[PDB]
Amino acid sequence: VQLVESGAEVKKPGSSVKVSCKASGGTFSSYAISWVRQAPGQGLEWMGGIIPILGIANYAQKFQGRVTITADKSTSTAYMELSSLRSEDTAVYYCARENGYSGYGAAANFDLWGRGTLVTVSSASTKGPSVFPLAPSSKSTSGGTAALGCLVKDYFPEPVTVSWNSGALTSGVHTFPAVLQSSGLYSLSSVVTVPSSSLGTQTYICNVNHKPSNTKVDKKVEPKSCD
Amino acid sequence: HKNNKSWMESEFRVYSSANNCTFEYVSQPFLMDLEGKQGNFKNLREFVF
Amino acid sequence: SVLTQPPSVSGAPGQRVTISCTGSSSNIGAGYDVHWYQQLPGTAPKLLIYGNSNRPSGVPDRFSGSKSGTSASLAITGLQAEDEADYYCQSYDSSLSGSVFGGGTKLTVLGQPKAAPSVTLFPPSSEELQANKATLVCLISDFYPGAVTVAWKADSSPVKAGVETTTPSKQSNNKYAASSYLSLTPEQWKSHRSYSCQVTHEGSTVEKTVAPT
Repeated sequence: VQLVESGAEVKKPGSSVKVSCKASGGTFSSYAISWVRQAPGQGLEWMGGIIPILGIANYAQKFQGRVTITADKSTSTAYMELSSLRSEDTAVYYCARENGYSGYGAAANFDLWGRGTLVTVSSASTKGPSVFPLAPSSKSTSGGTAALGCLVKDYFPEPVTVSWNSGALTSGVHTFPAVLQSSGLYSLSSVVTVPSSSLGTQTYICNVNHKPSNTKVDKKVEPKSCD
Repeated sequence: HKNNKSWMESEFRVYSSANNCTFEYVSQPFLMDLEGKQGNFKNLREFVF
Repeated sequence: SVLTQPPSVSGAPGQRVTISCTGSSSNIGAGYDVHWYQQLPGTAPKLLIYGNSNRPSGVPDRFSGSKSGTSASLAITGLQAEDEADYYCQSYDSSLSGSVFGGGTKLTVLGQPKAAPSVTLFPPSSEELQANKATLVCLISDFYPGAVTVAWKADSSPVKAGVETTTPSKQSNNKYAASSYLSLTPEQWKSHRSYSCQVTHEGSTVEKTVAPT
């Protein structure tokens, strides 16, 4: 079978995060379900494994009593709840499965895995994004091609898509990635090269869409008059 | 290093890999000087294997 | 933690590449079976081999696992175009009361040829100055590979504050592109004479300057 999880999610430093693990079909209330995490920079840790048919929690000695995993046999869905998030909790969790066997070793193996729920937490929480246009000058344009675009600043959280004329301009468009700031914020850019003959006849506009914040602010661009 | 006025060992090229072993022993710690000069010698060390 | 792994290993496309996994005498040497996984950067890891004696469905037979005493070994034959991932050790530890993973090895010699970069310096516009901030951007594009050292200067001293470098992504024409921001305030943006971003790429230093007045 296949186990599907939720998408991206951001939280607060000291809040309660609630994710789930969905199962497609059956073969879920007969085998143990664990949770394996993975963080960039270190190895893979293991919090604990939960058996759904009888309901016994089996955690490890390295993790204290701060996370609880509850499962349900009516809809075959396991829930994960964690509180008091820290700065080193920016990782991704996976919904694994245990398939025991016989032998001299008898080690827990993970044959079935999940999709992955990227849970990040930091400061500089969600606020209103600021869009700043960019105009080419007479000194920076020596040929028949000019570069211009829009700059997105003071936005949170990821991800944010950038469209040009509602998806009508596909040639020469590039989306730059984000970067961590000292205050814990991201910033990206986008620039398209267009010929200089179409600057005074066809207008350009950046459509900034943000689905977790429900802010859709469009801004037009105008060339400079002095340079 | 340019910013640090000290000789540090960075190129650790003694072997490539190792598959399986049994013997592993750590001796007592010993401090060493990494700065090399062109003067006369001041000590003498003898080793018998 | 209790399981260590080499940080990197070199190999050739067509010879045998072996890896070694060392731990303690209570998790791997006690008698427990080992499990090897593959961590591809962009998808979920799957099962490769369990118990070092059976073969799951969907895995090629080129992977060979063995347990020689207290250490486990993984040997492969032939390097294809999908071995750009990490290999880990998973073994049941009794002192930790659970399963613990290893360090992880990266399998990748290189594959990044050189090229000639091209930078573009763009000054902030008029609408950005009233926001009590100044974001001086410096776009680099059409270069290979994506390893550029970004430096800033104000014609009298290098700027060691507010410097940021993003990672480059692959374009449609097998090129890379990145951008560098500089957080300043509009109070001191007009006081200095000019601003510039200096970068290097295999000794090639391209310099571009702008003037606010």
